[PDB]
Amino acid sequence: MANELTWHDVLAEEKQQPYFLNTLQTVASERQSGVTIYPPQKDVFNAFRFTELGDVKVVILGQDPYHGPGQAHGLAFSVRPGIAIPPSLLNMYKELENTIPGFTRPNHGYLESWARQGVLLLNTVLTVRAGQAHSHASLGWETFTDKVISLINQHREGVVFLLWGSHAQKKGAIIDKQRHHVLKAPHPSPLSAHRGFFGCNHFVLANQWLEQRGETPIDWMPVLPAES
Repeated sequence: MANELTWHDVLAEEKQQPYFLNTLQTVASERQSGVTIYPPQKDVFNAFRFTELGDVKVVILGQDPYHGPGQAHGLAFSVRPGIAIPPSLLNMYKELENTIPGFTRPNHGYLESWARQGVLLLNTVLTVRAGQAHSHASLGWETFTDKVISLINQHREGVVFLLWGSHAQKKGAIIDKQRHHVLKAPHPSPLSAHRGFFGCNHFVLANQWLEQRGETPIDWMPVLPAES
């Protein structure tokens, strides 16, 4: 709804922060020089565009955004339509198919429908440089995304964070285990996957928790067409 608070009130105070600004003043210079920066600026804050504070239910963190063309668009793991399904996702798709019944691979890495459910797909660092993996880290984003978390953790009760990978598990250390449901597991990545992820069943336990508090469960089957 707007159902409690908006990102702008808990973020009125940060976005006008010295560090955050350099962070964007920086990217500003580069793009200027001619360094293709992904993803486009209009898309930078898309997660926050689609999942208001007061509407978070679940939370999945990503570290660095897709440095490859056509892929990135603001939401973690989410690739645009047409954009070939990145290994990571694939493994999620499967694990999904496997645990949730009836799920059958979407065939589009487009995951907007999830955020429209109240799932925040937050990449810890928000921008990066094409081809240059992890190229925009320590530029301050982590710091923005770090505060962002204490926000939900402190001004929101009973949240679901799914922690995949050690990095992100480093992130939610602050999260109160008592106030917010925190499921952990390896990284959907081809490497991580087999050895913890596959089988984690994070997608279902997630909803068991939401149903529990009487909430609306999540339809992990991403829809694509909306308008046309």
